[PDB]
Amino acid sequence: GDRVADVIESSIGDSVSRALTRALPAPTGQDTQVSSHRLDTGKVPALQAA
Amino acid sequence: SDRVAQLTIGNSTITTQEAANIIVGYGEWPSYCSDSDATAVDKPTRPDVSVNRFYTLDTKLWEKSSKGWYWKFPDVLTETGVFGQNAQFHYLYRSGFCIHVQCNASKFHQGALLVAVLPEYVIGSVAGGTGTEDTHPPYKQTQPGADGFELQHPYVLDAGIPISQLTVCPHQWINLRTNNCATIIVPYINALPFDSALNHCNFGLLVVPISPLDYDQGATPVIPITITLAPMCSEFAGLRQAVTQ
Repeated sequence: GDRVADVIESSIGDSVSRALTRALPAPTGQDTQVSSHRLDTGKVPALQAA
Repeated sequence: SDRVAQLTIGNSTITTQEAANIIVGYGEWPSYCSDSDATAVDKPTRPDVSVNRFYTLDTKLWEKSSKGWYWKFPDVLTETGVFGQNAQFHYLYRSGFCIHVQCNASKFHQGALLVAVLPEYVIGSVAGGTGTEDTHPPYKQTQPGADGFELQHPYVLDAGIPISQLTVCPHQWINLRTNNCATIIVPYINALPFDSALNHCNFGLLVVPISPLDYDQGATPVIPITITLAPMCSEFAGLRQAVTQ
Protein backbone atom coordinates (compact mmCIF):
# COMPACT_ATOMS: atom_id res chain seq x y z
CA GLY A 1 0.00 0.00 0.00
CA ASP A 2 1.29 3.40 -1.10
CA ARG A 3 0.35 6.33 1.13
CA VAL A 4 3.22 8.82 1.00
CA ALA A 5 3.20 11.34 -1.82
CA ASP A 6 6.76 10.66 -2.98
CA VAL A 7 5.86 6.98 -3.52
CA ILE A 8 2.42 7.65 -5.03
CA GLU A 9 3.86 10.11 -7.56
CA SER A 10 7.09 8.15 -8.04
CA SER A 11 8.37 7.31 -11.52
CA ILE A 12 10.26 4.16 -10.45
CA GLY A 13 9.39 1.11 -12.53
CA ASP A 14 8.97 2.68 -15.99
CA SER A 15 10.19 -0.23 -18.13
CA VAL A 16 9.26 1.25 -21.52
CA SER A 17 12.06 2.87 -23.54
CA ARG A 18 11.42 6.45 -24.60
CA ALA A 19 12.40 6.65 -28.28
CA LEU A 20 13.22 10.06 -29.72
CA THR A 21 13.42 8.64 -33.27
CA ARG A 22 11.20 6.47 -35.47
CA ALA A 23 11.75 4.41 -38.61
CA LEU A 24 10.31 5.61 -41.92
CA PRO A 25 10.12 3.65 -45.20
CA ALA A 26 12.62 4.66 -47.89
CA PRO A 27 12.46 2.42 -50.97
CA THR A 28 14.23 4.91 -53.27
CA GLY A 29 16.50 7.91 -52.98
CA GLN A 30 15.06 11.26 -52.01
CA ASP A 31 13.75 13.61 -54.68
CA THR A 32 15.05 17.13 -55.34
CA GLN A 33 12.69 20.10 -55.23
CA VAL A 34 12.86 23.35 -57.17
CA SER A 35 14.66 26.22 -55.45
CA SER A 36 15.22 29.91 -56.10
CA HIS A 37 17.37 32.75 -54.79
CA ARG A 38 16.97 34.18 -51.29
CA LEU A 39 18.25 37.55 -50.04
CA ASP A 40 17.31 38.07 -46.39
CA THR A 41 18.75 38.44 -42.90
CA GLY A 42 18.23 36.24 -39.84
CA LYS A 43 17.65 32.95 -41.66
CA VAL A 44 20.95 31.21 -42.42
CA PRO A 45 21.06 27.45 -43.12
CA ALA A 46 24.70 27.49 -44.25
CA LEU A 47 26.14 28.21 -40.79
CA GLN A 48 26.16 25.25 -38.37
CA ALA A 49 27.70 24.15 -35.07
CA ALA A 50 29.65 20.88 -35.15
CA SER B 1 17.69 37.85 -35.96
CA ASP B 2 19.24 40.81 -37.77
CA ARG B 3 23.04 40.60 -37.34
CA VAL B 4 23.26 37.24 -39.15
CA ALA B 5 22.47 36.82 -42.83
CA GLN B 6 22.94 34.50 -45.79
CA LEU B 7 22.65 35.58 -49.43
CA THR B 8 22.23 32.84 -52.03
CA ILE B 9 21.74 33.37 -55.77
CA GLY B 10 22.70 31.11 -58.64
CA ASN B 11 25.43 28.68 -57.58
CA SER B 12 27.00 30.94 -54.92
CA THR B 13 26.31 31.77 -51.27
CA ILE B 14 27.53 34.48 -48.89
CA THR B 15 27.19 34.12 -45.12
CA THR B 16 27.85 36.79 -42.52
CA GLN B 17 27.53 37.11 -38.76
CA GLU B 18 27.93 40.89 -38.31
CA ALA B 19 25.36 42.27 -40.73
CA ALA B 20 23.55 45.62 -40.51
CA ASN B 21 20.35 44.86 -42.45
CA ILE B 22 20.05 45.31 -46.23
CA ILE B 23 19.61 48.63 -48.05
CA VAL B 24 17.30 48.60 -51.08
CA GLY B 25 18.23 51.35 -53.52
CA TYR B 26 15.48 54.00 -53.60
CA GLY B 27 13.05 51.48 -52.09
CA GLU B 28 12.77 49.50 -55.33
CA TRP B 29 13.69 45.97 -56.36
CA PRO B 30 15.31 45.16 -59.72
CA SER B 31 12.82 44.16 -62.39
CA TYR B 32 12.47 43.35 -66.07
CA CYS B 33 11.36 45.81 -68.74
CA SER B 34 7.64 45.91 -69.47
CA ASP B 35 5.98 45.77 -72.88
CA SER B 36 4.75 49.37 -72.66
CA ASP B 37 8.27 50.68 -71.93
CA ALA B 38 10.34 48.58 -74.34
CA THR B 39 11.18 50.16 -77.69
CA ALA B 40 13.28 47.59 -79.58
CA VAL B 41 11.45 44.89 -81.53
CA ASP B 42 13.73 41.84 -81.32
CA LYS B 43 13.33 39.31 -78.54
CA PRO B 44 15.90 39.89 -75.77
CA THR B 45 17.75 37.05 -74.06
CA ARG B 46 17.57 36.27 -70.33
CA PRO B 47 20.37 33.80 -69.53
CA ASP B 48 19.24 33.55 -65.85
CA VAL B 49 21.44 31.38 -63.61
CA SER B 50 24.65 31.61 -65.64
CA VAL B 51 25.01 35.38 -65.17
CA ASN B 52 23.09 36.03 -61.94
CA ARG B 53 25.78 34.93 -59.51
CA PHE B 54 28.28 36.46 -57.10
CA TYR B 55 31.57 37.59 -58.65
CA THR B 56 34.55 38.44 -56.45
CA LEU B 57 36.66 41.02 -58.24
CA ASP B 58 39.71 41.99 -56.14
CA THR B 59 41.14 42.93 -52.74
CA LYS B 60 42.47 46.28 -51.48
CA LEU B 61 44.63 47.07 -48.45
CA TRP B 62 43.40 49.52 -45.81
CA GLU B 63 46.17 51.58 -44.23
CA LYS B 64 46.39 54.50 -41.82
CA SER B 65 46.87 56.99 -44.69
CA SER B 66 44.54 55.58 -47.36
CA LYS B 67 42.30 58.08 -49.13
CA GLY B 68 39.73 55.92 -50.95
CA TRP B 69 38.79 54.09 -54.15
CA TYR B 70 35.99 53.93 -56.71
CA TRP B 71 34.70 51.28 -59.13
CA LYS B 72 32.56 51.77 -62.25
CA PHE B 73 29.68 49.51 -63.27
CA PRO B 74 29.39 47.38 -65.31
CA ASP B 75 32.96 48.07 -66.43
CA VAL B 76 34.16 45.78 -63.64
CA LEU B 77 32.31 42.84 -65.21
CA THR B 78 32.60 43.64 -68.93
CA GLU B 79 35.35 40.98 -69.16
CA THR B 80 34.38 38.36 -66.54
CA GLY B 81 32.75 35.02 -67.40
CA VAL B 82 29.49 34.44 -69.22
CA PHE B 83 28.22 37.89 -68.22
CA GLY B 84 31.25 39.47 -69.87
CA GLN B 85 30.78 37.32 -72.96
CA ASN B 86 27.12 38.33 -73.27
CA ALA B 87 27.95 42.00 -72.70
CA GLN B 88 30.57 41.86 -75.45
CA PHE B 89 28.41 39.98 -77.97
CA HIS B 90 25.27 42.12 -77.52
CA TYR B 91 24.51 45.77 -78.23
CA LEU B 92 21.97 46.45 -75.46
CA TYR B 93 22.03 45.75 -71.74
CA ARG B 94 19.79 46.05 -68.67
CA SER B 95 20.32 44.78 -65.12
CA GLY B 96 20.51 45.62 -61.44
CA PHE B 97 23.12 44.65 -58.89
CA CYS B 98 23.68 43.33 -55.37
CA ILE B 99 26.89 44.62 -53.77
CA HIS B 100 28.57 43.05 -50.73
CA VAL B 101 31.71 44.59 -49.20
CA GLN B 102 33.88 42.50 -46.87
CA CYS B 103 36.20 44.06 -44.30
CA ASN B 104 36.96 42.44 -40.93
CA ALA B 105 39.31 43.24 -38.05
CA SER B 106 39.61 42.47 -34.33
CA LYS B 107 37.90 43.98 -31.29
CA PHE B 108 41.03 46.10 -30.71
CA HIS B 109 40.92 47.78 -34.14
CA GLN B 110 38.98 50.96 -34.93
CA GLY B 111 37.91 52.85 -38.03
CA ALA B 112 34.93 53.63 -40.24
CA LEU B 113 34.14 53.26 -43.95
CA LEU B 114 31.45 54.99 -46.00
CA VAL B 115 30.12 52.76 -48.80
CA ALA B 116 27.87 54.67 -51.22
CA VAL B 117 26.37 54.33 -54.71
CA LEU B 118 26.37 57.48 -56.87
CA PRO B 119 24.69 57.25 -60.30
CA GLU B 120 26.30 58.93 -63.33
CA TYR B 121 29.46 59.61 -61.32
CA VAL B 122 31.37 61.77 -63.79
CA ILE B 123 34.98 62.25 -62.72
CA GLY B 124 36.40 65.75 -63.11
CA SER B 125 40.04 66.76 -63.47
CA VAL B 126 42.21 69.26 -61.60
CA ALA B 127 42.30 71.41 -64.77
CA GLY B 128 46.05 71.89 -64.62
CA GLY B 129 46.22 73.23 -61.07
CA THR B 130 45.62 76.89 -61.88
CA GLY B 131 42.41 76.15 -63.81
CA THR B 132 43.16 77.76 -67.18
CA GLU B 133 43.77 74.37 -68.87
CA ASP B 134 40.96 72.35 -70.47
CA THR B 135 41.86 68.80 -69.48
CA HIS B 136 39.82 65.60 -69.44
CA PRO B 137 40.42 62.48 -67.34
CA PRO B 138 42.40 59.76 -69.10
CA TYR B 139 41.21 56.23 -69.75
CA LYS B 140 42.73 54.73 -66.59
CA GLN B 141 40.86 57.33 -64.52
CA THR B 142 37.44 57.37 -66.21
CA GLN B 143 37.25 53.59 -66.81
CA PRO B 144 39.75 52.00 -64.40
CA GLY B 145 38.42 48.47 -64.99
CA ALA B 146 38.09 45.70 -62.42
CA ASP B 147 41.18 46.91 -60.54
CA GLY B 148 39.57 50.15 -59.34
CA PHE B 149 41.20 53.55 -58.96
CA GLU B 150 42.37 55.66 -56.03
CA LEU B 151 40.93 59.08 -55.18
CA GLN B 152 43.28 62.06 -55.33
CA HIS B 153 41.05 64.62 -53.55
CA PRO B 154 38.56 62.63 -51.45
CA TYR B 155 37.16 65.81 -49.87
CA VAL B 156 35.70 66.77 -53.26
CA LEU B 157 35.38 63.23 -54.70
CA ASP B 158 37.34 64.39 -57.77
CA ALA B 159 34.26 66.26 -59.02
CA GLY B 160 33.96 69.37 -56.85
CA ILE B 161 31.09 67.93 -54.79
CA PRO B 162 31.37 67.64 -50.99
CA ILE B 163 31.61 64.22 -49.40
CA SER B 164 29.60 65.37 -46.37
CA GLN B 165 26.46 65.16 -48.54
CA LEU B 166 27.20 61.75 -50.07
CA THR B 167 24.73 60.13 -47.65
CA VAL B 168 21.79 61.36 -49.76
CA CYS B 169 22.78 58.44 -52.03
CA PRO B 170 22.11 54.79 -51.07
CA HIS B 171 24.81 53.98 -48.56
CA GLN B 172 25.99 51.96 -45.57
CA TRP B 173 28.75 52.41 -42.99
CA ILE B 174 31.41 49.84 -42.10
CA ASN B 175 32.24 50.65 -38.48
CA LEU B 176 34.62 48.02 -37.13
CA ARG B 177 33.09 48.28 -33.65
CA THR B 178 29.71 47.08 -34.92
CA ASN B 179 29.69 45.39 -38.34
CA ASN B 180 32.09 43.88 -40.87
CA CYS B 181 30.04 43.91 -44.09
CA ALA B 182 27.64 46.03 -46.14
CA THR B 183 24.93 45.20 -48.70
CA ILE B 184 23.22 47.59 -51.13
CA ILE B 185 20.67 46.46 -53.73
CA VAL B 186 20.46 48.74 -56.77
CA PRO B 187 17.64 48.57 -59.34
CA TYR B 188 18.18 49.65 -62.94
CA ILE B 189 18.88 53.40 -63.04
CA ASN B 190 18.65 55.07 -66.45
CA ALA B 191 16.50 57.31 -68.61
CA LEU B 192 16.47 54.64 -71.37
CA PRO B 193 15.01 51.12 -71.19
CA PHE B 194 18.24 49.66 -72.61
CA ASP B 195 21.74 51.06 -73.01
CA SER B 196 25.19 49.97 -74.11
CA ALA B 197 27.23 48.01 -71.57
CA LEU B 198 30.59 49.17 -72.98
CA ASN B 199 30.24 52.88 -73.77
CA HIS B 200 27.94 53.86 -70.89
CA CYS B 201 28.51 53.36 -67.15
CA ASN B 202 25.42 53.56 -64.96
CA PHE B 203 26.87 54.31 -61.53
CA GLY B 204 30.03 54.30 -59.44
CA LEU B 205 30.83 52.73 -56.07
CA LEU B 206 32.69 54.80 -53.47
CA VAL B 207 34.62 53.51 -50.44
CA VAL B 208 36.20 56.34 -48.44
CA PRO B 209 37.61 55.95 -44.89
CA ILE B 210 36.14 58.78 -42.80
CA SER B 211 37.70 57.59 -39.52
CA PRO B 212 41.37 56.56 -39.82
CA LEU B 213 42.43 53.01 -39.04
CA ASP B 214 44.28 52.74 -35.74
CA TYR B 215 45.61 49.89 -33.60
CA ASP B 216 48.40 49.24 -31.13
CA GLN B 217 51.77 47.89 -32.23
CA GLY B 218 51.70 44.08 -32.17
CA ALA B 219 48.24 43.60 -33.66
CA THR B 220 47.74 42.49 -37.25
CA PRO B 221 48.65 45.33 -39.66
CA VAL B 222 47.20 43.88 -42.89
CA ILE B 223 43.48 44.70 -43.10
CA PRO B 224 42.08 43.93 -46.57
CA ILE B 225 38.89 45.18 -48.22
CA THR B 226 37.01 42.93 -50.66
CA ILE B 227 34.23 43.64 -53.18
CA THR B 228 31.64 41.02 -54.18
CA LEU B 229 28.72 41.66 -56.51
CA ALA B 230 25.98 39.88 -58.46
CA PRO B 231 23.94 41.09 -61.45
CA MET B 232 20.17 40.75 -61.11
CA CYS B 233 17.49 40.35 -63.79
CA SER B 234 19.89 40.70 -66.73
CA GLU B 235 18.71 41.23 -70.31
CA PHE B 236 20.65 41.57 -73.57
CA ALA B 237 19.68 42.42 -77.13
CA GLY B 238 21.06 43.29 -80.55
CA LEU B 239 23.27 40.28 -81.16
CA ARG B 240 26.28 40.64 -83.48
CA GLN B 241 29.94 39.63 -83.38
CA ALA B 242 32.03 40.38 -80.31
CA VAL B 243 33.78 43.74 -79.87
CA THR B 244 36.75 44.18 -77.54
CA GLN B 245 35.96 47.74 -76.41
